[PDB]
Formats: sequence, C-alpha cells, structure tokens
Amino acid sequence: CPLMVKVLDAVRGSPAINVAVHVFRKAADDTWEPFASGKTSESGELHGLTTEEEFVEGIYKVEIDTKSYWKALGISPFHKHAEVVFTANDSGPRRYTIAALLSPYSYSTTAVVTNP
Amino acid sequence: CPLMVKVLDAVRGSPAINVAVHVFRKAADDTWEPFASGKTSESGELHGLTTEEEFVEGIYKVEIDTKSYWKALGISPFHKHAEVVFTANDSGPRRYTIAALLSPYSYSTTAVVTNP
Amino acid sequence: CPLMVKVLDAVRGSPAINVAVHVFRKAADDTWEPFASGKTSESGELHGLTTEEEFVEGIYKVEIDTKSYWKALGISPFHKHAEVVFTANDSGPRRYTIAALLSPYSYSTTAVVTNP
Amino acid sequence: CPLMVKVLDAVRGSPAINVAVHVFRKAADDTWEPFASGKTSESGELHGLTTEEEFVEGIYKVEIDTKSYWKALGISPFHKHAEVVFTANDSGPRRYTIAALLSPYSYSTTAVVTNP
Repeated sequence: CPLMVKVLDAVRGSPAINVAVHVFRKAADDTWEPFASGKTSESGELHGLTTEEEFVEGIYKVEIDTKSYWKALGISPFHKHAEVVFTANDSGPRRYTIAALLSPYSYSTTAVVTNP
Repeated sequence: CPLMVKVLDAVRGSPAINVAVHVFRKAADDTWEPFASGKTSESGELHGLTTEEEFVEGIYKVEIDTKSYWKALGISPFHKHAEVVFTANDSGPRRYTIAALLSPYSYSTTAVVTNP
Repeated sequence: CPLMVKVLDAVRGSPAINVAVHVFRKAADDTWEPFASGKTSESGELHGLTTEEEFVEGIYKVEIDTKSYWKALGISPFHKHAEVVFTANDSGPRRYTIAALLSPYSYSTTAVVTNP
Repeated sequence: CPLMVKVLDAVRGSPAINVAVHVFRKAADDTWEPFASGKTSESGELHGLTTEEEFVEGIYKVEIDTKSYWKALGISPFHKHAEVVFTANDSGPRRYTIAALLSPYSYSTTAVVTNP
C-alpha cells in the first residue's frame, strides 16, 4: 500500500468517516488524469487506492471532499475541498501517508513518507 | 482590502517573505480565470490583491507557491504549492483573510472572515 | 509590544475574542511566577502584556484559556487550556508574537520572532 | 490501550522517533503526580502507557519533550515542550489518541477519542 490517506475531524475529535478522496496524476499533456478514488473508513483511513505497479513517478493531486463531509454534518464550511499536490517516487518507490485535519474554516495536511 | 493573505514559516518562526500568491475566480465553464497576484511583504502579508468592486460573490482559488519559497531557503519541500479554494459571500460586509502556516511536509490554512 | 498574542477560531473563521491569556516567568526555584495577563480584543489580539524593560531573557509560559472560550460558545472542548512554554532571547532586538489556532479537539501554536 | 500518543515531524515528513513523553494525573491536592512515561517507537507511536484499570477519571497532562527531539537533530527550537491537558473518562472509559505535529517554531496537537 504505497499511498494512504487519513482524515480527522478537529471539532468532534474523531476520525472523519465516509469522506470522498479523489487522486489524479498529471499526464503528458499537463492535464490531470483520474488515478484512483475511495472513501474513508470508520477509522478515517483510506487504504487500497493503488498498487506498487500502478503508482509510478509523477505529480499527483489528492483532493479531499471536505465540503460534502461538513454539509452532511449540517455545517456550511469555508473550503470547497482540501487539495494536496506533490511529486511522488522521484528517487524510487516510497510509502506516502497524506493526513488531513479538518475544521469548518481551517485544515491542515501533512505528508509522512517512509521506506518499506 | 476585501481579500488579504498572510503566510508564516513554522521552521524559522518568521513571516514567509517573497512568497508568490496567485488568485483565480471560477468561470461558468469551470475553468479557473486568473484574477490577482502578488508577493508577500516583509510582514508575510499581501494586501491590495483586489477591490470591493471587483471581489464579487463566486468561487475563488488562492495558490501559494510554497515549493519556490522552500527552495529559496535550501530546505527540501513536499508540496508543489498550497491551494485554498472557497466560496465568497453573502450577507453584510465581509473581509477575508487567508492565513497559511508552512512547514516543508505540512501546511495549514485558515480563513478569518470579519466585518468592519 | 515585545510580546503579543493572537488567537483565531478555526470553527467560526473569526478572531477568538475575549480569550483570557496569562503569562508566567520561571523562577530559579522552577516555580511559575505570574507576570502578565489580559483578554484578547475584537481582533483576537492581546497587546500591552509587558514592556521591553520587563521582558528579560528567561523561560516563559503563556496559558490560553481555551476551555472557557469554547464553553461561552456552547461547543464541547477537549483541552483544559493551551499552554505555550519557550525561552526568550538573545542576539539583537526581537519581538515575539505567539499565534494560536483553536478547534475544540485540536490547537496549533506558532511563534513569529521578528525585529524592528 | 486507552491512551496512545503519536508524534510526527513536519520538517522531515517522518514519524518523530524516540521522543520522550511524560504523563501526569492531577492529585487530590491539585498537584501533578507522575502517571506514566515512554518514548515513541520507529513509527512515532507510544503504546502501552497505561491500562484500563489504571486510567481512571481525572485531569491528565501529557508532556512531549519536543526540545530534546529537535536538539538531537541539531536545531534549537522555540518551545521547551508541548503539553496537552484534558479531563479523561468523565462519561465512562474512552480510548484517547493524542497526536502531535512538530516543527521547530510551531506545533499542533489533536485528540481523537473513540469507543472501543
């Protein structure tokens, strides 16, 4: 599992469950192509987006649909989404965890990159 | 004035100076129309992006060129940029400040929405 | 002046107004001596805690009463307070701003250290 | 495992390994008593601090020794520590994860509280 996303809700102090996440990879013509997507589980984690074979070097965009998450809880949040854009695998295969922490008017995101 | 951006550097404990910021407004076609841009000052602030006349309700993207900022410091960054996408307005007068706190592998952004 | 505090509310996207802040300096005995305090303004800022004469090198604690702030809003908080402990100085003139971003189950703080 | 701590390094994009964590519980006389301690593992996690039996209702303080972590990496950080203070188990036993994200001049902490 080379790419994992984990989402937390800073208001409720809980995993952010059933959050939609879309991954795109920049194509040869500089447009975004759809790469993978999923929803976070009961633990706020999304595993199984991709495989070592499919996750080649490239520029990736992870879009987390924070607006639908807050709306489903009855809050009108500020942001439409949280987008995280980065180059992956440039020096060889790594494992990436993209974590995000959500509040209605703020978010933070952190990447944890490791070598398994 | 109606829209301000402030950027801080969590590594050095300083304002993030000379950071390029670009602002886009979403067109009916869903393309992103460039709208305003500048570089943060010595105080990490960028004022005078737009005017009350020009800053109408709509969906806006603020792109902060974090990768170039960390490269100017010799510090290796993860993200290509930090992008903040939101909906502006309605009721009553509003000023928007988009604040961002930068680290090489993490950033947070928060919207402070006030009225004079 | 040499020491300022700014507090933002990540739930409402506003300055955190009427937040009690207390500042302590560590004594040689390692007890915490109260030193300064106030409440944040409408802009979420607290200025005039101390003076250049009084703010000598040492170890300081800034305690932000987050629990009372969230209770005044009807929102259930996790933390009793947010406490920020640091060492002040040396070389050249310095101003310290302690910034805090609050959510009910999360907070961040950052120090912005500058000189006029 | 009712109390877990997880620490990340925002500069390196890695778990923060071998970070010392001290837990105290407020005693009947309002002083802090030492409750438990440990160091984070190679994955930035500290498990096995306490047990369901020992972790009773009370006010707890989790002190993360961030200054020794940055110093061991050759950085002089701003904060002496990150302290997280909270009431636990007030409505019955919960599982608490205290996460912290570290930079030299900034940190954030988030609590994730769940019901297993």
